[PDB]
Amino acid sequence: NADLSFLQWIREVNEFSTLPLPNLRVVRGTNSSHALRQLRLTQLTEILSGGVYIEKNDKLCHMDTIDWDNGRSCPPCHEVCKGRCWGPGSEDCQTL
Amino acid sequence: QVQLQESGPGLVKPSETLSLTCTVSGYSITSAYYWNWIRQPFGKGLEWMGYISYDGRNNFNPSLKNRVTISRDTSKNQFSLKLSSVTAADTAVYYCARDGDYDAFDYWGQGTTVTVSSASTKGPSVFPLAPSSKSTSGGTAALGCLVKDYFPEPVTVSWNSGALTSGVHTFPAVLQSSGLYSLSSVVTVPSSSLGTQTYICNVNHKPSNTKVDKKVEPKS
Amino acid sequence: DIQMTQSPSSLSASVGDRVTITCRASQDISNYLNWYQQKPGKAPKLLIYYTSILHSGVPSRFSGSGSGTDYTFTISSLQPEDIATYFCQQGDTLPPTFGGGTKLEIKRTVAAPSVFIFPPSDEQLKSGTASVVCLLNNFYPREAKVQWKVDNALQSGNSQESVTEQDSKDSTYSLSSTLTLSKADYEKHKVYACEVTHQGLSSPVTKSFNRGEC
Repeated sequence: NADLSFLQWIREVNEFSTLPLPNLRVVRGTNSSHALRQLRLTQLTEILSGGVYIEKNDKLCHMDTIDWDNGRSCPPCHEVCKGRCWGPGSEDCQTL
Repeated sequence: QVQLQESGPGLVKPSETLSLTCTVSGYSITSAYYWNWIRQPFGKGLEWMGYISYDGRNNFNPSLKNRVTISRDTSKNQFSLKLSSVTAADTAVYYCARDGDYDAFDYWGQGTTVTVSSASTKGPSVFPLAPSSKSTSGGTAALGCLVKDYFPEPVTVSWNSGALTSGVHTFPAVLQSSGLYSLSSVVTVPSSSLGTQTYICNVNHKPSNTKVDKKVEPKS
Repeated sequence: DIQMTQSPSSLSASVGDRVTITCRASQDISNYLNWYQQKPGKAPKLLIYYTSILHSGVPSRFSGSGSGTDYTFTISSLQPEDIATYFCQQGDTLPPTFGGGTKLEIKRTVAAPSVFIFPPSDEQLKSGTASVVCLLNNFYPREAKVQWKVDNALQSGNSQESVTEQDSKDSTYSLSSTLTLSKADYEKHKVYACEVTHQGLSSPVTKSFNRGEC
């Protein structure tokens, strides 16, 4: 919805559709008829402590199928992607 | 297996309220999905009234304000769309469809034709566009049914109850001078098959209760 | 507010050739763009969702591209089963508005229409007005002219024309011309003829029927 491209270069540590972040790999973390639908953390292989409390975004797809109430009508992951996907495409998988 | 299907009256006066009901025969309705209503004017694009989620929300598409309403029953899987005070511009094909987040529409149902005017239901008259041996093109001939003087646009024409569909041509209904419509549906068959295989046309008028199984035979 | 354009609009193209239908959004954000294929008289069917990603059961022939606003529906090798109207979509706002609809017509070779004539039925004589019908079948360039000859006289304003869409079997057209008569003026003439001109015909085709044998 807005211009937020100046964070794809963030590697270490809101009404729009996608939260693009394909270059963030390590985290330590010490109406609503048109909302966010894609958590774009494609290259996320080390969450350290889980601490995952993201819930009830009402449209967030591909969060139940990611192995570490959000979206109940979602498209399937790529069958080559074997059901661990951050998105609908082959390059949107997970490794853990 | 998910399937959607719509039912309702054909015509609606600009004083009354048009009601349409979408039912999901695939038994796929959960407290998960969004089910929405889509409009197609003849020779135009696709509008979109609104959806009803599992909880249920108010009207959408601010253009259709205080006119589009959606209801839920949860007993026999009914979603009723009501558009009130139709303004004669709603002569369109209506679709009930499913929803999601990425791929917006999945099955679309089938769609019902609604024409808004003050005219009354007239009902179809079916006449046989009979073949003959002089106008036929060699080993191939044509035979048809001409349906006449019906105002409600949706007319369903089938041949041999769907036994043959290849070679059938159902031209769009033509709007005659006196408000009513008419069309012809012609099938091209081999010339040896004219008198041996019996051709009957199925003309169904959903707004009325008219179902004509009219046989097409060569003129005597 | 919201607007959505499909550029090629009418589009001819032959069987087995790349076809690009360019979409646009007028919205800075439309990452989620879906491509539908609506056959004539049928409900729209999903082909592509979310830009590139193809939907289940859709042939891999169809593909999508584009990032910001300029989107592109590509067919690698068009086949006669693709003559449907191709629509766009967006998801970023409350209304999921579609495109204007890019009509795809296959540009096949030229075929001469086959012409048939059908006299009014004996039943409609009872109804008090008769209708003759002219049929043109399986001709590619939509363009065709049909004229009515009654006692070798041209009349206008009493005939209506309707034309089908491209069938998927051979990407051809069919046309029906109806000539409406009252009972008074139908019985006073002997011969009714249909003259058909098409760019694939060297000379106009004549199909006529007279009384007596009817």
